[PDB]
Amino acid sequence: PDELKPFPTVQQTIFRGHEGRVRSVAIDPTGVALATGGDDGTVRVWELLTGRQVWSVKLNEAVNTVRWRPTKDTFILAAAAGEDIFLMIPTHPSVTPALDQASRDILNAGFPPGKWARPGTRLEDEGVLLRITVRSTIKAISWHRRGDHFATVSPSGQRSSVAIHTLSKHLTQIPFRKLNGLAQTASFHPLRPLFFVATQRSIRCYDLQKLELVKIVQPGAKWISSFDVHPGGDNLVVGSYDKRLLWHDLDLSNRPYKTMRFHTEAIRAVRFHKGGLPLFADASDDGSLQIFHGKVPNDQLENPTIVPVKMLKGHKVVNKLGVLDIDWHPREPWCVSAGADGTARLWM
Amino acid sequence: AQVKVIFTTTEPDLELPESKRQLLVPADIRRYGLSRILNSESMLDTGSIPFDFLINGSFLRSSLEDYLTSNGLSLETTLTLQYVRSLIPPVYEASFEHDDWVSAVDVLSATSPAGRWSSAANSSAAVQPGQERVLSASYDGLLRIWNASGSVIATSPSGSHGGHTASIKAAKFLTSDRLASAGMDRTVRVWKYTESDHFTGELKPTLELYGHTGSVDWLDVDGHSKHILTASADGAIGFWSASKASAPEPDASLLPGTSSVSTAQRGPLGLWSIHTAPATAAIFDPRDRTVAYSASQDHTVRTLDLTTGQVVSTLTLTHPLLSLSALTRTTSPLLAAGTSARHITMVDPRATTSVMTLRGHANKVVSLSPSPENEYSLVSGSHDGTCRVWDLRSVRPATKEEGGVSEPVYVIERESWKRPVAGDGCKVFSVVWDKLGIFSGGEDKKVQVNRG
Ligand SMILES: [Cl-]
Ligand SMILES: [Cl-]
Repeated sequence: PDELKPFPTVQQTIFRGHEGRVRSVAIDPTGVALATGGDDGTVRVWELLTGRQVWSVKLNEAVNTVRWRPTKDTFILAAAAGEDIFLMIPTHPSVTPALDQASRDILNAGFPPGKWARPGTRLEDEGVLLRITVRSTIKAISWHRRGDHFATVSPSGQRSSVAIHTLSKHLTQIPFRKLNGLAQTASFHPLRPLFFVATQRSIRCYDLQKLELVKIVQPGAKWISSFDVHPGGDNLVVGSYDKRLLWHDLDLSNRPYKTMRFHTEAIRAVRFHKGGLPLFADASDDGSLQIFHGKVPNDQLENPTIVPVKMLKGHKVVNKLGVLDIDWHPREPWCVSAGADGTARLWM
Repeated sequence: AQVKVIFTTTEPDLELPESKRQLLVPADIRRYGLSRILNSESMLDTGSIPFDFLINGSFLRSSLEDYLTSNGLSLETTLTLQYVRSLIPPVYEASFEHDDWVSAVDVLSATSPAGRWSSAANSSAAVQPGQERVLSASYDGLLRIWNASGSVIATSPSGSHGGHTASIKAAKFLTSDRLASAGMDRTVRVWKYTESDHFTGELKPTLELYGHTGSVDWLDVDGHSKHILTASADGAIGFWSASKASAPEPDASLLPGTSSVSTAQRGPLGLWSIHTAPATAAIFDPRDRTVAYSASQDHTVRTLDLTTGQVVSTLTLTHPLLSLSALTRTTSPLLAAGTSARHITMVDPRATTSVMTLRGHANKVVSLSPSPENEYSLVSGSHDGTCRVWDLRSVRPATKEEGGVSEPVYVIERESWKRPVAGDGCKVFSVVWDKLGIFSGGEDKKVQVNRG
């Protein structure tokens, strides 16, 4: 292209040793490490470039999501396994006695919609300092930018489905209880203190200030698989089992600005590239990730520009399923995908 | 139908003073004929030397007037022909089998840096043509001293016994007596190495150096002025003393607080965070020992004065840099930068435009090393499971993406295994080029030896 560039093109690295599909991938806040939750029930931490596995732990029965505490002050990893949330401190070169102590004092500070307890004996020996139990199995986990608040979504959870957790008081609460249907997943706003909750039909947006609805947006899909919010906050992107991907401009309208079908199979994951670059990718049940370039001029008066830059293949479709997750490197334009191969793959 | 020709050369010890003058038969004339002409008693009086030829920066693989025919160039005009010593192909010879991934490889030889350092002033032994050693660092957490014949003389101490507490990312020979390594334990360890009459050695750690918070991914040494510098994932470059004699006291908040025996724990005599992203490479300047070059993922190569903490220059490239190496070539060097973008950028730190780009690697270039003989040449090694040999005298104008470009002269594959997608199983972590030559360790758990 003329200038679009970077974009991921080829797969430079493969992460192996997960038996069974890899459910999730999360890149370190400082971008030197990769986290992968397994269907084997193991959380693994890897050196990003080499593909070396520097750490693993068996929580146990599958790990659905892994997310880092989005602060470089900590190095704290969060996992969702069955009904428990595990806050842990991976053994890493990046973890010194100082940083270890710091994160330990972040987790230990603050010593039932959720039940906070020490996982006990063997688990705390391996660096897992916390377990939070809710009453229905947890699909999604999201962090707030400052890293004190984190939300967990449990689709079958009836109305305790969307839960917001404060790490300070060890406080689980279930606000704005009130929805139109089953909650798939949730997200915090990048700038303002807002909150997004995606159901199967629609994506509702609440203000944590007044604890009530601000704006409801309709993607126009039969079932929402997932979504993600732009760093600017003014735009987001939705994706579905309807094979279609929808760009939503929240300034211009509450129904999608653009619709794209690049896939013959369901889209299981969608992620913007946080931290400055006009890249976003979506993952499909065919082994392909589709990489788009898109740009918000953040002075408004003009519409965002969307073009697909790539289709990344090489994930093997294994037992009916394709790529289950994506995550972006913080600075560099590298992405990492979690497929049903039992592998994670690095793309540059 | 004859054609006149003029030889030119960058080779230091081979030149025809007036005799650049010749008229030649261009009939079935190729590399061969011309090479046997240069070797003739009338010209270089070498007589055995394989040569290759570059017209305007391009190898001649074809017949000379088929060359001037294709380009449409007239018959009678003269073709100025650069001639270079043709690289003797480094085919496969030996393999040293490890238990885990090989992170680092270095060679102790008479012409190797540590050999030249140990030869002078002694306090060490100048290595004999018989006795060469090959150091290998592994993700085991184990250093290994190897025979030239490929046997293990000695292995570094275990675990609790004072060895590394994690994987070893990098290692080098500072002298035949002393060697240095670094790893995921954030420590830089300095080792004393002695060898028995019968062949078994001992590696006793002399020094544990804690300056870093992060993995130490790169290590470079100077055996003369007894100094180490390290590139770490914290975005910092450490500068260290390998002697217990002069070392600063460690921070003590970086210390572990196993414990079989105690070796002196010391800090860096300098540490500098000059990088936004993890620092991938740190090297001494080939000539001035007080100047260093840093490479990082922040796209920067930084010229760094070791005297002060100062950074005297900064050079920004288009992609994150995973490796760096200096070639002599002029009292300042020419840097080579291995990239995440699969290229190798040739960079002049002197007072930014790139001289040329080395293209054709399929993955991240994690290691580099200059040729021991003709130094317009260099070897690279990369996560695609290959080591590629380049000649900088070979150059072509860029096409779709810009300048000037050099394609590889030779390609060294992994004999352990089509070439597997990405780096699967084959990744090359480290390459060193000696006159024993081209030792390459990596993910396939072996050190491969290639020479002619
Ligand atoms: Cl495969
Ligand atoms: Cl190739």
